[PDB]
Amino acid sequence: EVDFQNVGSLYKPMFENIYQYTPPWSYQLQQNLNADVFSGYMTNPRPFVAGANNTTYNLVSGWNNFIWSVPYSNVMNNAKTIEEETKDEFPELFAVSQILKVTAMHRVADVFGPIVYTKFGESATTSEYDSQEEAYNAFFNDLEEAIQILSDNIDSPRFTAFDLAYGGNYTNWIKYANSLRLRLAIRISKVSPAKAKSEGEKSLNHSLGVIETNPDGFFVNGTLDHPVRTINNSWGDIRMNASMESILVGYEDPRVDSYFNASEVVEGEFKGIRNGLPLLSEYDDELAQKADYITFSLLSDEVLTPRVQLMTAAEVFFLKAEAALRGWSGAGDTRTNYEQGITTSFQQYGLSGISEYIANNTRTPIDYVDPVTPANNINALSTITIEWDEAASNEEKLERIITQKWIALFPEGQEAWSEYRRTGYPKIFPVISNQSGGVVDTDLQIRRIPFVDSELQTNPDGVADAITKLGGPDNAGTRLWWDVPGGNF
Ligand SMILES: CC(=O)N[C@@H]1[C@@H](O)[C@H](O[C@@H]2O[C@H](CO)[C@@H](O[C@@H]3O[C@H](CO)[C@@H](O)[C@H](O)[C@H]3NC(C)=O)[C@H](O)[C@H]2NC(C)=O)[C@@H](CO)O[C@H]1O
Repeated sequence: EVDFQNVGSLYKPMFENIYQYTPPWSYQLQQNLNADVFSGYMTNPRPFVAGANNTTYNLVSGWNNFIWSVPYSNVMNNAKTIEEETKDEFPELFAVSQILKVTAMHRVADVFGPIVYTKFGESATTSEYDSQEEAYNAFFNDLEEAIQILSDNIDSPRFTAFDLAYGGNYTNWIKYANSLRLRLAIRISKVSPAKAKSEGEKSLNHSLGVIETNPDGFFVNGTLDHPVRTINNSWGDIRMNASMESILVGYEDPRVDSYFNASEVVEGEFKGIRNGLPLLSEYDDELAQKADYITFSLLSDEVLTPRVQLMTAAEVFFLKAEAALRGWSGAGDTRTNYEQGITTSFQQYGLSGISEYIANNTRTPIDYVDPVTPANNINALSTITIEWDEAASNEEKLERIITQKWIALFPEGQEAWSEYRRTGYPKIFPVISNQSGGVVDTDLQIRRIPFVDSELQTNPDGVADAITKLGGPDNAGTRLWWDVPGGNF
């Protein structure tokens, strides 16, 4: 009984460092200045390093080390310890640890490709990477295994005292492991369609199925302040993105006021910034530029509570929409899931007007205008309408699905950044300034992050081998294994 309580104490570091709560300067580097901006969700008002940074594709490797260091320092060590102490003795403990582990580590595989996963811990001299496919094969094995163990112990209440997501209810942990597996299956759907359909159907036809109610969403019901509260409100260092303004305002989406605040730069209107701005000529340094852009829309308080969002029920309905579009057994009806996806997102924020919104076929994303620097203006790239069109092509149908999922995933930039790179949707604005020297394409946009400095330093051979598992050079232009060019079908 004492062994249990000792192990149970290792879960909170895992909960708090998937999407890192503290210190917010470390969250800023883990995610905010890569995925949160690359997704088209947010934009830093300040052109850090005189405008030569991640957002203009001149990558700051000291920042990007933290995408790797946070999960490997705080999550993978705890998971390995839990596995070693409980896999035989307390399988339910191992099971929930594996689920949290795949949660943290598929993000990493979705940034770097090859990651250290099945071989983590094996030596202090070297560390051997899995290829991304192998990492994904391990993800599916791990969820199925942990889904089986929890089903065998579904009524045990012994996790209650350590559960920041579900208060010890293994029913929810199974429905979330199913939903997570469905997400990864959707991700490998273009590159490995038989495996994707197989894995997708395993979760769609499980007796307990996937998340479908808002309380069953996966959240960390934390105590610490939301990391983005410091960045948004204390630092003024992140604001609404122009792509969010194009799509949310054009649709007259009521979530815009759940997600953002009316701006100061244009009173009573929501205003985003183009990501990828250089240090412009009108400004003598980055602080004078930030001064004119800090006045755009803040993120709103409702999305920056201590409760951190990892998987909405809305998302799962859109994963079901694409599953059905692709013909996976047990996915249900494509239109019905799409409409319910939007419904579940409104309900999440207690918003009315759903019937009018899902029937609207005249509203489109608006052109983006920058009142400070009108050279930044750009016609809306996304032209899709809301109401389901059963006669649209498979690309347009997928676009409608992925575009509403993107609204619904906010503010979790990482999942939306992966989905954008996988599908090309929604059509977020490209960068204004591409300082990659051609290593990254402006219209295709950034594809990945190169293996991190700490690994180059202390794991050189492991990195050299990991590069042979990439489908291109070790830089930000190389498509990840699930990122396949051409159609989505
Ligand atoms: C992109 C950018 O410039 N962001 C600004 C932040 O950098 C800044 O927060 C400060 O960040 C530095 C790191 O960048 C923090 O220093 C770190 O302190 C830790 C704690 O011991 C230490 O291990 C590190 O050596 C040291 N540097 C690094 C790279 O790890 C510093 O404590 C942060 N200060 C605060 C209040 O969080 C914020 C705040 O002004 O502004 C951002 O815009």
